[PDB]
Amino acid sequence: FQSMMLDRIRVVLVNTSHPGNIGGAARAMKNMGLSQLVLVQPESFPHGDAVARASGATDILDAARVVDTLEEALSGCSVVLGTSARDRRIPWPLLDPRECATTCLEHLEANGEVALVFGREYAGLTNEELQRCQFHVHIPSDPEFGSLNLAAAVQVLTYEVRMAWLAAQGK
Amino acid sequence: NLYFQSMMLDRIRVVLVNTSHPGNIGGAARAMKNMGLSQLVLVQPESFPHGDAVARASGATDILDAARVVDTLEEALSGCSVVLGTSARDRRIPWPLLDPRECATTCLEHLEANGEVALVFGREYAGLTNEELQRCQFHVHIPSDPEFGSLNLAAAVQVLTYEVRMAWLAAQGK
Repeated sequence: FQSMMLDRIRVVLVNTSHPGNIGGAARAMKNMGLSQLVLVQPESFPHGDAVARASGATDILDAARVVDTLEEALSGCSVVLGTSARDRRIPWPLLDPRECATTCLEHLEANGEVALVFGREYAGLTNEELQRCQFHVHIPSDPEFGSLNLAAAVQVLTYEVRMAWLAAQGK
Repeated sequence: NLYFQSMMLDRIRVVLVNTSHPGNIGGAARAMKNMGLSQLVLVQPESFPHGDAVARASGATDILDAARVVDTLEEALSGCSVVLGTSARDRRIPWPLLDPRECATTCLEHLEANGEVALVFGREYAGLTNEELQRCQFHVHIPSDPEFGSLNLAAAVQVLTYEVRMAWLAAQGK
């Protein structure tokens, strides 16, 4: 039942450009106990580079749901949290990954379904896409430098989820 | 002081031991750069320099250009005051086994003491040898699913460097 809670976190990758990042995201999810991958218009999928980077997490790629729109990806979700490479200081406040993990686990209560949405490598999420997320998540990084790699960003968020999930069990 | 605090991350050395995939070296460089680190050391990398490393090091090729390549872990650790190495879920008594959050706390205690920190990462699946692990004062384990517990090397560097940045930000009240 504790492990099954993590099955209800849907990782949504929006219009991923590099197939290697899809595999890297699948590996990061598998390493943390997550399994539900959804791809919105992936540029190149399936692809040998996604299999290669998955390094054993090919099961996640095999069960991945490929959809045309973010709206279809989010169907049935209780709450949606998004992370994008483009996030200007206008509309909403940003959660850090630790607070994102807390939000995720509380929303998994009572059979809740949580979506963790990741934007395109450079282009992030569009304004329309961002409006579909009730929470916006930002990984604190050096503001002088570049965005985190997509698979690295999935690893950070999922790692925080696991840490919070382990702490609740006294583990 | 404020000057001191702002420059602390230059005193963390990221040591990659015997990396097989050059792409992981570039991915590690990128992960370090986004977290404010800069000092990369490679112990017997299989293929370096290499185009695949450059390809993955977006916005971080300067880290690859300045990387120090050495024949042994002993040479990579020269001048360090503390060494923390990644390890599996089972503690090697009496070496302490820290999670990444405790690793970051230990790093910041040593950086505030004007120490030099090494974060050591093993091979893609073999990890570090018993001899390499004995050169660390601390072992670090990223809690992962025990049925699929080996992270991608660059992903592991990202997790540890992310925790170091969080602790470094907290220390400054930001």
